Amino acid sequence: KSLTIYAQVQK
Amino acid sequence: VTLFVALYDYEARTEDDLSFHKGEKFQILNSSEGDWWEARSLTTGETGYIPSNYVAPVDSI
Amino acid sequence: MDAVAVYHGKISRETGEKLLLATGLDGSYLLRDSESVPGVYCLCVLYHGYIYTYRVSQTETGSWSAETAPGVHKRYFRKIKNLISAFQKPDQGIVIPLQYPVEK
Repeated sequence: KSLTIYAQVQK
Repeated sequence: VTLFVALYDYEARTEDDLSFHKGEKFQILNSSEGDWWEARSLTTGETGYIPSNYVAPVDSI
Repeated sequence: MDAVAVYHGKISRETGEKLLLATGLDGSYLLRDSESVPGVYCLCVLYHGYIYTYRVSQTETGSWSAETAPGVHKRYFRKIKNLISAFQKPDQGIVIPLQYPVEK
């Protein structure tokens, strides 16, 4: 239903 | 006005800030912003933002 | 501060997904407002069919920063335009480098 994924910076 | 000199030392707070020591001379690249100017160090050649009030025209009393 | 070309303002989450999916290119990106938190922004990047959203916000001193994973050192930027440049480079911690700016 939603293509949005909440991400965070890894480096 | 062309050249400015740093009055006090300064540690960069952000990644796009410059770190300079007292006496270091600069060339202002962007004096448009309010308290933060883009500039190039004439000691390192590096470019970055600096505190407006930490510098004064080289021809300063 | 926030007068960049990829800033779309108050557009919906679904509208942002559409604009990015249209390019059909991984690495296409845009910046919009959070749909419910004032002063918080969303950097959106398309990667393999999904829109990766990173939350961006200011501190008291007016420095910008992207949400970082626990244990990782945060990085600050005076101008949001320098935060974007920093992420156009490879291996900077995001799914794929910002490559195709979807301007407003």
